[PDB]
Amino acid sequence: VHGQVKRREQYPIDYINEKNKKFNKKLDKYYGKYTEDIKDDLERGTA
Amino acid sequence: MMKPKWHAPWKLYRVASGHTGWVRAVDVEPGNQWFASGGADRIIKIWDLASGQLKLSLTGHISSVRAVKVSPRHPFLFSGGEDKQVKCWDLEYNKVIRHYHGHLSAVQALSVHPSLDVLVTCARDSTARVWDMRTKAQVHCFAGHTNTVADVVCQSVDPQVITASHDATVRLWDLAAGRSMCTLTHHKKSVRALTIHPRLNMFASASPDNIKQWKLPKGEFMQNLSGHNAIINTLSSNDDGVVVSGADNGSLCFWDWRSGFCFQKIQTKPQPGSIESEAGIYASCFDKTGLRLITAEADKTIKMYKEDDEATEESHPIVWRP
Amino acid sequence: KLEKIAEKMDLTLLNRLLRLIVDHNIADYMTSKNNVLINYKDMNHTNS
Amino acid sequence: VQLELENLMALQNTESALKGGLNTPLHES
Amino acid sequence: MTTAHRPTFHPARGGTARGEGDLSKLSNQYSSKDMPSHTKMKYRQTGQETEADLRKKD
Amino acid sequence: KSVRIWEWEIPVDTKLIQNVGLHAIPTMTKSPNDKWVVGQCMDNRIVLFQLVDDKLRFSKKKAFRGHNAAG
Amino acid sequence: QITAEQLLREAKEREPDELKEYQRKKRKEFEDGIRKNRMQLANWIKYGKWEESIGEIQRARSVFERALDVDHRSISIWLQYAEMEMRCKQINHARNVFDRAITIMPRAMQFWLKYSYMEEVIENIPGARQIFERWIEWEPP
Amino acid sequence: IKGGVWKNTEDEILKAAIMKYGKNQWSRIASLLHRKSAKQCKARWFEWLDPGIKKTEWSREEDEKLLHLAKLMPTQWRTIAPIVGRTSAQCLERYEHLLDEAQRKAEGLDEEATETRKLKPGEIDPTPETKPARPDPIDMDDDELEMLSEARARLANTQGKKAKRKARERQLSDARRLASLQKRREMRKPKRNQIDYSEEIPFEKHVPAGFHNPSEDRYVVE
Amino acid sequence: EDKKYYATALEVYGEGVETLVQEEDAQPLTEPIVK
Amino acid sequence: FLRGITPLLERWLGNLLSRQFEGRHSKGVAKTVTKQRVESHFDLELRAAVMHDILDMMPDGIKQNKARVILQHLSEAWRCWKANIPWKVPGLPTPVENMILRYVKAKADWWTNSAHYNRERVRRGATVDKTVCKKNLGRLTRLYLKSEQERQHNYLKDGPYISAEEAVAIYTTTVHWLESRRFSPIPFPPLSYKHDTKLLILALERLKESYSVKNRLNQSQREELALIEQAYDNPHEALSRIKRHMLTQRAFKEVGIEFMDLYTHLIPVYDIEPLEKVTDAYLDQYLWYEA
Amino acid sequence: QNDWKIPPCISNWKNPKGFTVGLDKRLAADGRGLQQTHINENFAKLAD
RNA sequence: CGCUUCUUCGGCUUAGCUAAGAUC
Ligand SMILES: [Mg+2]
Repeated sequence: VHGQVKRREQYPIDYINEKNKKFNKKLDKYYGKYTEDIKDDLERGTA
Repeated sequence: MMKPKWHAPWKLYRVASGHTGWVRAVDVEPGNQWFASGGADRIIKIWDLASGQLKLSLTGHISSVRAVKVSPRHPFLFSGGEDKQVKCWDLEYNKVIRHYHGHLSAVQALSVHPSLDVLVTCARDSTARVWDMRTKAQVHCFAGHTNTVADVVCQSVDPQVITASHDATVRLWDLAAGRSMCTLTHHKKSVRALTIHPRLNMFASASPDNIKQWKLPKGEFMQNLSGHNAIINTLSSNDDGVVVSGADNGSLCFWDWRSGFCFQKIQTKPQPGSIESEAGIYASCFDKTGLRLITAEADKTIKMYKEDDEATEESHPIVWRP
Repeated sequence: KLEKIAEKMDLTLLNRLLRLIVDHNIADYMTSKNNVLINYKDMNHTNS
Repeated sequence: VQLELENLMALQNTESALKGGLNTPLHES
Repeated sequence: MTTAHRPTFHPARGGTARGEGDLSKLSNQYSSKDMPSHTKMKYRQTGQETEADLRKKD
Repeated sequence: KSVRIWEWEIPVDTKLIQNVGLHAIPTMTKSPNDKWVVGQCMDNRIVLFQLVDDKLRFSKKKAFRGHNAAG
Repeated sequence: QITAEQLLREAKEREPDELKEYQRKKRKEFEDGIRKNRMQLANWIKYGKWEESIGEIQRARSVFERALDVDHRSISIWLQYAEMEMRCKQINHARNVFDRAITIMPRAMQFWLKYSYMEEVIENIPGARQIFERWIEWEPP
Repeated sequence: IKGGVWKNTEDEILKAAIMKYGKNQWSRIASLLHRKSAKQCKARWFEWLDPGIKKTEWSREEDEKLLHLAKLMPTQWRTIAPIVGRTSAQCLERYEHLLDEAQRKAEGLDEEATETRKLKPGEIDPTPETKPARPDPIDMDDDELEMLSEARARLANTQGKKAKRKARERQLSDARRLASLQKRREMRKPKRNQIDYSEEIPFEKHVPAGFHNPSEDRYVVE
Repeated sequence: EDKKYYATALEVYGEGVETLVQEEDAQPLTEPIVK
Repeated sequence: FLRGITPLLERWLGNLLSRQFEGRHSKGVAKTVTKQRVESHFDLELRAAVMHDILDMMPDGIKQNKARVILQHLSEAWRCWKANIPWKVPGLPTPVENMILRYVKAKADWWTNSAHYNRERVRRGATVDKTVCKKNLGRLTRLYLKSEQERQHNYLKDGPYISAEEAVAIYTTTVHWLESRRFSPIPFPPLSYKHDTKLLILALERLKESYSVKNRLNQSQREELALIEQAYDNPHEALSRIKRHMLTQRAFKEVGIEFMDLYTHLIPVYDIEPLEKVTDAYLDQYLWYEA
Repeated sequence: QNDWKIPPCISNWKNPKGFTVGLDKRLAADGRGLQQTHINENFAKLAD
């Protein structure tokens, strides 16, 4: 039973904290494809 | 399965419009002359059954009317709403003679007991409450369920009160003792609707997984009426054995009670200027003959359905196919 | 009442009429100044 | 585009019709 | 973080207020509308198209 | 959490030793030769000042934690 | 760039009886967290686990029993309630917990697996057979 | 006095403020800056600073639409602007620049490019939001270091008044608490509104009867 | 200019069914469901 | 009097005594919903119904925490309706979106229908609460703009509502008029026009007078007063700017809009940028003098 | 499981967590609606 | 045939409403 538990437990700057850091990674995961057409206009220096 | 009894198709024949919010409740007067209808415009409208003409609009709820029952034995209409009010409307004066206060959140449904002067009401507070119709006293609080109680229905014999809930249970209640003497756990999701068969000792209940039939008084499971995979929030049972189950997506399946065969699948159309998201059915009732089905809609209309007079078995055949 | 006069006057027609009575630089200033972003609270649109 | 630039400068920056004077000529675009 | 200004994500429940579960738990202070009223019950007249007679009335 | 140096018969703070690092010091002991004064910090830490240095900017010239204390 | 992230964001990247009294403070924390917010089932697991960690097995049991009154359909609570008993070698308690779990939620495979596995690891293999037999009586997946 | 010419420090403070407070609470943004109003910060964003405002070179289909629309929609530069997909200031100064090319081409187009229209006369711009900012100077001064320090501060000062004030009671007491506990450690209040949960098991739900005798389990306390 | 934005095909089913718009009451509030 | 007050005080003193001896049981009595509490109660029961639809709609086997995110999408979908922003979430499941859209339209319908009802109260005089009037003006301001944005978009989509026939008819009609009137068209203000400083001073006093009638001033009003004072101190600089604007700009800062609440009917009010008002006000003065 | 992924609601107006920005992406709440509206051809007939 | 270090893959959890609540 200690084995089951123990294996269960082994799991730019744009955040104020680690909670916003995990939130930002969800923004990346869930808007990744949906913003590629925008990101190019973000990367090109606003040209 | 076993042999369906044949039932005629139903066709749309009237669309009454005039509510400005979702029509949440419908009930038919015992003499079949008229039906009431509450809606999210906080107004109860009384309509003539044969001609559809709006007799009267009764205003007095603070917010959405979403239960409405006409008493079988009294000149009273009972209604409850999201404002926690339950109101007795004296139809001999068109005025609110009594209030029943104790609900802590929105009244979801109410049912008026067929032979006692007793009213039962559901709310989001996870209770059904039983009211003395006369003195407004709360004779029982049925604190069994663990999530909002979506439907209630009353009958003269035990269980005098049956209740459905968002905890996915149906409960049968001893109205004398005020304790649930059975719990029917078979639904996977919220049980939003109930109906008792008007001439069989049997009742049905709907949830998005399945409609289930149940032999009373023990409530033992008979059969699923499977395949209507939508948030079913009304059930109406005809005197001859049709049952119908309108759903939140606006589809409207009709079933033979005896076999469970789904003989028709209407899809309702939103009336002009409403979005396709507003197709939903929020309530339905049969008229007392059992030949006009009245449905109350998320598009703010009241639609009425009628058996197709010219259909016959050889025009719309049923085989056997077990 | 000549209802909705100011709501309905077309700025291109107005400009051509203003071109008659006054110097075109003024008439172009006047009609361009009618053609500007309206704002209330969080709501924005161009007056066209 | 210079053809239509020259064309519309004859349409825009003219003095008013109520003054008379000869029309500026335009070009076929 | 702000959290006191939260909605009802949690379910509402009840059935344990004054006079619920035991009739002696009503306090002797009672509300103004709890007075006796409309105590003669009305009933629908005889021959109101009652269900069985209505059924006969095809 | 400031150290104020005061003169006899004088109510005002002639020299103030103040830095963000100051804390409550429950015990202070001075050497009999006046060469050193010792101060104890509640998290089991010691910070030293020299009686002739007057290092009013605050300092940790010599510090020790070899004692097994915990308060 | 000048400032827009590598400074303006980066510059905010950073900026004895005393044990007995600690127990009393923790129960004050847990029990009022419960009073404030039942259905936060993780608080009930943490509270029940914590009483086990302090050796208060009888307290820990009652806490899980009170958790099950709030949500008896939570597979996590039944498993964490079961696992803490078999961590503590309370095999007859653990057996009773599993018999209740499989009685109340017969369709949850996790109880049947964990129960029959426990009864196998503990070398009561005719006990394990009867658990599998009782499972097959539900005509499972 | 308000506005003035824009400085590159201000644009990046604005970018940081916009990418925190959100694209439509400009007053909360403008209180981070000096000199600018909310209306000027808002204007600065949409009129020039916003990404996607198409500051690439113009091209002959843009010029065709610009000259086409300038005939259909004379002076309507806010309605022309969506249709060419460019800011109204870009549309207008392009149109004026294209007329400047077309007008110098009347005759002496080489010197007529140069002897007047080569630059504006140095008058104050009626809306320098439409223009690129002044680059920041070779070293900072009080007018910029102050707002930069205040900007850096506010950008993560997310604690409210209540949290900022009363959480200090931890640090101001806990040292003294351990010191007052140090009296307990070295010299050696009633509560009754509630059950003491450590006295007896609170609201004890007893484990139901089951088929296995629980008393066969012997546990040793930790 | 005011006129309409919305479909007729639903009104084509309105050839087969009694479509009603009913913003007024056929009896006054004092007409009391004849006692 | 005592005949009827006797049972009233018998009840009241009973209630007084009973809570004085029994204590006040009234925890968990049902609070009823009243004037101010309606609008928060609508949001309770909306979000509860939405949440119930979410949990029933999602299939068995989904992490329920997604539901609290859906309630955020609802709140954004409402604000976008309120602010007439088009709302579209690209990855949102279509049953979830279609569910949200229905509730936004129910909130919408209730929100506008209560604006209409409250305004009939304000017209009839059945309400004397300044907060209700100030609330309702906000709603009606949005409902106006929500339809005005439609009207401005429809114009570009539907094209000129006036035919080219009608437009040349009215154009030629004014030419034939103004020709027969011998109307000499108004020139651009000459560089050394004799009357300019008088027309300017007339323009400035029309602007300055709007601040004598007010006890308080704010940053936009202050900047206007600075411009008026600057124009008084150096009018040849002010006139130089004013004339340069009419020659050399055609893109103007955004115009704020507001409504003025005469209880029978709202009047639209606009605030032009102060640097531009001084130019329009001179031009207004110039046009009317010349005409 | 993929059919019932709900994107996080990145908002314009408000966010209590107080930052809600990725430097890689944030501009998204306004969508990608159809630019450069089809101006009706009747404007050409009227103007000319 | 077994143990350990390390990276690496799926998972990795914004506390309502009101006239943006109001104002600069
Ligand atoms: Mg504050």
